[PDB]
Amino acid sequence: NKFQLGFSTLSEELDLESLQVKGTIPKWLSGTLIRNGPAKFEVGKEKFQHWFDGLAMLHKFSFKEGKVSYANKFLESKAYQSARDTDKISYREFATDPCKFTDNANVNVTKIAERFVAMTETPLPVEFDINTLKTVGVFAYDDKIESGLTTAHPHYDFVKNELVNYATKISRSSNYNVYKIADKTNHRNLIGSIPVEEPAYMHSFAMTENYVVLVEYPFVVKPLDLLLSGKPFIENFSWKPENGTRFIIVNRQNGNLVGTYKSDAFFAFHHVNAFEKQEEIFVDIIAYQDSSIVNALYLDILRGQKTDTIPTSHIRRYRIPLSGGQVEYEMLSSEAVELPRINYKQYNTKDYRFVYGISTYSASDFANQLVKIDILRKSSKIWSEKDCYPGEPVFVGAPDATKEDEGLILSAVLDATNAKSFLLILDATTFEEVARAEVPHHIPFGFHGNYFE
Ligand SMILES: [Cl-]
Ligand SMILES: [Fe+2]
Ligand code: NA
Repeated sequence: NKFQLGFSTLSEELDLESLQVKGTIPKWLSGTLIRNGPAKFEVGKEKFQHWFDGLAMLHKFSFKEGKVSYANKFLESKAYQSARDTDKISYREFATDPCKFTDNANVNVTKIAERFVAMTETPLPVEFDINTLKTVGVFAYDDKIESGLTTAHPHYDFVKNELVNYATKISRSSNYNVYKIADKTNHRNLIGSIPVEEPAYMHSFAMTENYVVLVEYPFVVKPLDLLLSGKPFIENFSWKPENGTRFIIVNRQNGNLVGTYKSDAFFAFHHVNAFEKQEEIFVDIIAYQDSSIVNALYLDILRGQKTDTIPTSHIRRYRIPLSGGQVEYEMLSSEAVELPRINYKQYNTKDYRFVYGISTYSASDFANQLVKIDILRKSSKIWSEKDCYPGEPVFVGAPDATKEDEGLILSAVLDATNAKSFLLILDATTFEEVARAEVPHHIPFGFHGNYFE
C-alpha cells in the first residue's frame, strides 16, 4: 500500500506566500481554490473508523498572475476543539461514536449569504474566513425548517441566483424538505416536503431547468434505530434492493410533485448532471451495483493490502419517461469514475459532453489516474504519474470561452515517493499539464473543493 500516507494525519498548519511553481499558470486565474477533507484520523488512543470521520482541514490555493500562495488550518469545529482539549472523540461522526451531532464539516465548501461555509451532512454548516482560514462559528439558518440530515452538495441556479438543497427531518413521521436560499440572505424557503417512512442516504441529488430530482437509493434507516440503537450513524442504514431505486421529481418553483418513477436497485454518492429533452429527463449518476462501497471506505480496508475489494462505479444515464413506463439506463463510458465534475457554471441543468473525475478501474494501481470522458464520440483522455494519486479535478472555465472544455482543471495530487502533495493544473481541452505547485507536506485524500473568483 503506497498511498498509505494519504490516509495519515497532517499535524502541520502553515501559511506560505509562494509555492515552487514548475510551468506557467494563466494570468486570468486570480481566484482562490479551497480544498476540504479529513486530516486527523485519531484522537490520542481513540482512532476514527471511517475515511468520512476524519477531522476537517481547509487548504487554500490563491493565485496572482502566475504566482500561487498556500495556507492550511484545521477547522476549529466543536468536534475538533473538544478532541484537541479533552483528547477524546466528543461528537458522533459518520461511522465513529465517543464512549449533540457533529459539526465536523469535512465534505465541501460554498458561499451562503456572501459568507464562506464548510459543509458536512449535519444540519448547520461552519462559517470560516477565506483570508485567515479562521473558524467564525456555526452558520445558523433564519427559518423554521426542521432537519437532522442534509447534503454538502447543494446546487446553484445562476439565472435566479438561488442555492438549492434538501434536508431530511428524521422523526416518526420523516420528510425530505426541498428548499432554496436567495442571495444575501440565510432564510430557506421550503419548496416542498416529501413524506417517507425510512429515509434513504442521498449524498447528492439532480437539478434540471424546472425540477429537483431526488434519486432514493434503497439504502435506508428506521428513524427510531438512529435515535435509540447505540451504533454509529451509517451502521443503522440497510440495503433493501426489493424496494428498487425511486426517482422523486419535484417542480423547484411551485413545489408540485411531477411524479415518482422506479428502476432496479442501485447506489450512488455523486450525481454528474441532469437535463430535460422534449417529454424526458436524463439523470447522469456515478452508480454502484449496491451500497457495499460505504463499508469499503473504512480506513482498515483503505490502509490494507487488499485494494481490489473496493467496488468500481460508472457513469449511468437514466432516461425518465414523463409520459409513463419504468426508468431504464445506458453507460456513457466503460471507464471507472468517482468525484465527478463538469463545466458547472455554463452546462449544469443542460445537455453537455464532458465529465472529469478520478479513475478507479485498477489497470495498474487504485485511484492512480484523472480521466476526461467525452460523452458524444465515446472515448476518454487520461492523466497519471508513477506512484501519484490525484484528487477531485475542479474545472474553471476560461474568460469569454465559446467551448464547454475551454479552461483549466485543478487537482490536489499525492506523490507517495516524494511523501508530499502538489497542485496539478491541466489545460481542459488537451488534458495535458501546463503547471504544478509544490506543497512542503502531504495533503491527506480530501473530498470536494471549489474555485472562487
Ligand atoms: Cl423507526
Ligand atoms: Fe461527496
Ligand atoms: Na497494467
